[PDB]
Amino acid sequence: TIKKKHLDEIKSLPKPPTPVKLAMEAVCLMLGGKKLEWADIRKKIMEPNFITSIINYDTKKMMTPKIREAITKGYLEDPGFDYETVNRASKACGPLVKWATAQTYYSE
Amino acid sequence: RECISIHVGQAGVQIGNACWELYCLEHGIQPDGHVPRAVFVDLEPTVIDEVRTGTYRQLFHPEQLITGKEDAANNYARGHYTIGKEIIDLVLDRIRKLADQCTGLQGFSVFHSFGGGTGSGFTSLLMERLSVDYGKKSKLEFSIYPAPQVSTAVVEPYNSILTTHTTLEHSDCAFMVDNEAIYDICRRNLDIERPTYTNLNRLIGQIVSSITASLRFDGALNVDLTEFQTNLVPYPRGHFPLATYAPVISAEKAYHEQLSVAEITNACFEPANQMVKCDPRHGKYMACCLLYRGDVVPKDVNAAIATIKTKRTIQFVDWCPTGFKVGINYEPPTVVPGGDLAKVQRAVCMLSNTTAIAEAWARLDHKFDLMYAKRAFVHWYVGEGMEEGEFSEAREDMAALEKDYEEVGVDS
Amino acid sequence: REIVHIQAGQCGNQIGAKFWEVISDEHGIDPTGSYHGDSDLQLERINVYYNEAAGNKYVPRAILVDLEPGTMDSVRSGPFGQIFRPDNFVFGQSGAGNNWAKGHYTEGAELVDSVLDVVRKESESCDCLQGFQLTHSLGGGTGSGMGTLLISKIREEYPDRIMNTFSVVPSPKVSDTVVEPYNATLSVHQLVENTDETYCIDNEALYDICFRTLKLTTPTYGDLNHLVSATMSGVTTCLRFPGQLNADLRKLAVNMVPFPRLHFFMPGFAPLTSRGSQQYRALTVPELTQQMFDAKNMMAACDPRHGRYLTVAAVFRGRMSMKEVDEQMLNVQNKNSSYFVEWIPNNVKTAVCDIPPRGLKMSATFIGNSTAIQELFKRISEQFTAMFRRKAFLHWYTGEGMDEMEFTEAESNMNDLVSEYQQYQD
Ligand SMILES: CC(=O)O[C@H]1C(=O)[C@@]2(C)[C@H]([C@H](OC(=O)c3ccccc3)[C@]3(O)C[C@H](OC(=O)[C@H](O)[C@@H](NC(=O)c4ccccc4)c4ccccc4)C(C)=C1C3(C)C)[C@]1(OC(C)=O)CO[C@@H]1C[C@@H]2O
Ligand SMILES: Nc1nc2c(ncn2[C@@H]2O[C@H](COP(=O)(O)OP(=O)(O)OP(=O)(O)O)[C@@H](O)[C@H]2O)c(=O)[nH]1
Ligand SMILES: Nc1nc2c(ncn2[C@@H]2O[C@H](COP(=O)(O)OP(=O)(O)O)[C@@H](O)[C@H]2O)c(=O)[nH]1
Ligand SMILES: [Mg+2]
Repeated sequence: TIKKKHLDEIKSLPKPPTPVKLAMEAVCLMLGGKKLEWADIRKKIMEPNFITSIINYDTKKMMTPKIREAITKGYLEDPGFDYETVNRASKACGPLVKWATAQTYYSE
Repeated sequence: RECISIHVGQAGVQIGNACWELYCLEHGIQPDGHVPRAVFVDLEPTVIDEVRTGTYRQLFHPEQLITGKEDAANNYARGHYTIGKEIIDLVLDRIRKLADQCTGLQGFSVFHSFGGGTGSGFTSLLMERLSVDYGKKSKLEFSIYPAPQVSTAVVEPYNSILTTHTTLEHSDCAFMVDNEAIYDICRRNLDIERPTYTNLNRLIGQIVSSITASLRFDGALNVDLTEFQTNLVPYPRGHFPLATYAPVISAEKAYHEQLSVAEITNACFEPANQMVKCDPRHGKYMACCLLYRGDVVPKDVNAAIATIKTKRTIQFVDWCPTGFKVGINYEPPTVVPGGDLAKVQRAVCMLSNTTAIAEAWARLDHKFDLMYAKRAFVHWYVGEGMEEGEFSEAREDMAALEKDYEEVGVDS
Repeated sequence: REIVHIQAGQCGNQIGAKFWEVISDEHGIDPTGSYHGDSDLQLERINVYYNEAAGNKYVPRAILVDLEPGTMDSVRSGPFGQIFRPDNFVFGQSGAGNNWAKGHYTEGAELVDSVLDVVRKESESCDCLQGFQLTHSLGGGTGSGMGTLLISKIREEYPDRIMNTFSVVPSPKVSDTVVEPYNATLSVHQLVENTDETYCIDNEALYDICFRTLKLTTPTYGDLNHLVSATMSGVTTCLRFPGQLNADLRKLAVNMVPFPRLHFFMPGFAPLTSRGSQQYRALTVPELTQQMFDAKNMMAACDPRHGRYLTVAAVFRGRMSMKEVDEQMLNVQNKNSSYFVEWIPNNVKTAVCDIPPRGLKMSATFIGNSTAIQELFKRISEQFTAMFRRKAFLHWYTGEGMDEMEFTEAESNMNDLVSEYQQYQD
C-alpha cells in the first residue's frame, strides 16, 4: 500500500507545519479523534490498524449525523483548508483530496 | 561612535571568547576592571556555561549572556524557527537594552558560524529583526564559513544556504573567514601541526582586533565601520569580504620579523595567508580596506600599494578605477603574551570583496544540492518546519548569488 | 538535557548493571555513594543520569523491567546493586516466558502500565528531558516483547524526545536462543518505527573483538557487557561534558540520520589495547582512527567493507588538535571513497570532547550509519521464514494469544527495511 516514506515524514516532524497539523487534526477528526491532543493522535498514527484502517473505510461504520456535517460544513469551505492549498502540502495528501469528493459525495 | 557586538552559536561564542580575550590584552583592562561591549547567545547551555565557568568570568554580566537549557540541534530549522523564536525575545531586548544606554551606536558586529543550528537558524532571524528595527544602523556580520573539505557537521550545507539566504538583505556587510583555510596559515606559516580551536580563534582575535578595536581607536587614517561597507561593497547584497593578516609569522621559530611595510603588505596578497580557502584562482578584487597598525609611514604605504597595483597579476576589476582604502592606526598589534603569536611591530589586516568567493559559494552551493535532491536530513528540518519551501526557494536565491558574483567580474 | 535509562529483559538488566557500573564510576558515584569525583567537572552535568534526593545520594534515574525475578535480584544483590531505588524495579513474578509474544501481549501487558507509572515519575522529575536510553535483547520475551512495547508508549507520550536503543542483535554463528528468528524479527519491527536512534551490539562480535583485539583468553559476559558499556558512555555522558566541538544526542540524530527509519549504527571504541603489552601510547590521533574504522573492532557483526556508510560520527573525548582530527578524517574519506557514499558530501560528523575516559588519555567513540548492517538484518529474517514456514515454535506464541498475520507482518517490515538500506548502498 502507501509507502511508509510519506507517513513517517509527517509524524517524526516534531512540530508539523501548522496547517498540516490542523489538516491532520481534521483528518483525524474525520476519524473522529476524541482527543484534541497530539500524543493521542501520535500513537494512533502508528498502529497496525491504522495503516489499513484508513485505506479501506467501511461505509456503514461511518456515521452520518455528526460526522457528515462537520466535514461537509466547509471545513472544505475553509479559507484555505481545501484541496488546492493542501495539495501543495504534499504529494501524498493529493490523492486524498480526490477521495474527499468521491464516493462519499456520490452515494450520499 | 561605538558598536556593540553579539556573539552567537557555540563557535561564535568561542570566537566570542577570543575576541574579548584579545581585547583585554590590548586595552589593559585586567580580569576585573570595566564592563563588556557585547552579549553571547547559545541554545546549548554547556558551552555558554564555559564562558560562565571559564576565563573572564566576572567581566560579563549574566544579563549579557543568553542561553537555553533547550537543545541546539544541528539544523537550521529548529534554531531559526522552532526553538529559535523563544530565545530571541530575550536576545533582542538585550541588544536594544544595551543599545539604549550607549550613545550613538554605529551598529552591531555580530559573530556567528555558518556553521550550525544556533549559528545558522537562530542568528538569521536575529539579524533579520535587526534590519527592520535598527535599520539606519550598519549591520556587519562576521561569519565562519564551511571549510571546503573539512566541514564537521553532516547537515552543514543546509544551514549555510539558508543562513546566507535569509540574512542577505539584512546585513550591511559580512565578513567570512574559512576554518580549514586558516589552518593552512597555521600549518605552513607558524607550523603548528597541533593547533587547537583556541589557536584559530586567537588568529581571528588578532584580525578582528584591527577592525573593531583599533579602528575605533583613534589613529592617523581613521576608518569608520560605515566606511567599511561603503567603500567595500559595490552592491546591495550583503557582500562578503575575506579577511587577511600579513604578520602571521610564528612566534618561536623564525625571526625575520622586521619585515617592513612593503613585505608585510606583500605577504597578504599571496593566496596562502587568506584565512580563506578562496585562494583567488580567477578572483577579481573589487575593493579592499587595508587597515594597518604599527609604525607606518603613509608614504611607505602609498608607495607600497602603488607597486602592488601595477604588478597586474592582481588585476582589479575595470569598473573600479582604483579601490584601495588605506587605514592607518597608531598602535601596534598586540600579541597574546605566551602562546603562538609573532608580535610584529607592524601588521596589516586587509579585507576585500573578491570575485573569488563566487568560487566558494558555488562549491558550497553544490554541496547543498547533492543532499537536497535525495533530500536527506530534510525530514529533520521539515519537522521543525520549515517547509520544502524555504530550502528550494532559498536555494534559488543564493543561486542568484552565484550569478550575481559571476556577473560582477569576468565581464567588462 | 536529562536522560533516563531503561533496562528491559535480563540481558536487559545484566548490561544495565555494567552500564551503571562504569557510568557510576565515570561520574564518581559510590554505591549508595556520592560524588567522590576526582575532578570537579564530572559533578556538574551528572543531572542527566541522576536525581538529587539526599545530597549524598545521587541515584541513577532509570527503570529496571524484568519478568524474571532472578535476574533482577542478582543485580540488586550484586555489587552496585543496592544503589538503585527499589521503586525503580518494575517486576512481575509471572513466568518470564521466552515468548516475545508472552512478553509483549500476555504477560507483559499487565505490568506495562505499572512500568509506565515510574517512567513518568522519573520523566517528570525536573529540568528538560533529552529522552530515554534502552538496552535489551531482540533477545527474548522480556528483552523484546515488553521492552519493544515499552518504547511504544514512550513514543506516544513524548514524541519529541529522543530514544536511543541498544539491541543485542542475534549472534550469527550460533544463536544463544532457539527461538532467535521469532523474537528478534518482531522486536526490531517495533524499533524501526519507534526508536529514532538505535545501536546494535552483537555478542560474538564482542567475542571476536575481545578475543582478538584484546589478548583476553577468557571472555566472560561481564567483559562483553563492559566493553559495550564503553561505547554508549562515550555517546551519552561524554558530550554532556564540555568540548570544543561538542555534539549532543540531537546532533547525533540530526547529522547521522538521513532518513526516517532511524536506522541502526554500530558503536566502536577508539582505544582497544591489551593490558599489558599492547599499551603502545600510539593513541596519537591516527591510531585511533585506524582502530575504529577498521573492519574489526566493529561492535556489530557486519563489516564496513561490505559495506558503505550513510553517516559516521566520532565523538572523541580527549584533548586533541582540531586540526589533526578534522584533517585526518578527510584522508580517511578520500582513502576510502568507494564505500563512503557519494551523495553526502561530508560523511563524518566529528565531535570533540575535552575530557577522556577517566583512566585514559585519548579516545573517540565511533558511531553511526552504514549500509552493511542490512546484511545483518537478512540473517534474522532468513532464519525467520525457515522457522516460520514450518512454524515450528509458533504454537507457543499463538497459544499465548498472538496472530498469524502478525508474524508475517513483522518480518516483511524489517525485511523490506533491509531493502531500504540497499537502495542507498547503490
Ligand atoms: C593502568 C591503566 O592505564 O590501565 C588501563 C588499561 O590498561 C587499558 C588496557 C583499558 C582496560 O579495559 C579493559 O581491559 C577492558 C575490559 C573489558 C571490556 C573492555 C575493556 C581497563 O580495565 C579500563 C580503564 O578504563 C577507564 O578507566 C575508562 O574510564 C573506562 N572505564 C571503564 O570501562 C570502567 C571499568 C571498570 C569500572 C568502571 C568503569 C571508560 C571508557 C569509556 C567511557 C567511560 C569509561 C583503563 C584506562 C585501564 C584498565 C583499568 C586496566 C582498555 O579499555 C578501556 C575501556 O579503556 C582496554 O584497551 C583500553 C586501553 C587501556 O590502556
Ligand atoms: N574558527 C573556529 N571555527 C569553529 C569553532 N568552533 C566551531 N567552529 C566551526 O564552526 C562549525 C561548527 O558549528 P557547531 O559548533 O556545530 O554549531 P553552532 O554553530 O555553535 O550551533 P549549533 O549547531 O546549534 O550547536 C564547524 O564548521 C566548525 O569547524 C571555533 O572555536 N573557531
Ligand atoms: N552481551 C550480552 N548478551 C547477553 C547477556 N545476556 C543474555 N545475552 C544475550 O541475549 C539473548 C538471550 O535473550 P535473553 O536476554 O535471555 O532474553 P530475556 O531475558 O527473556 O528477555 C542471547 O543472544 C544472549 O547472548 C549479557 O549479559 N550480555
Ligand atoms: Mg553549539
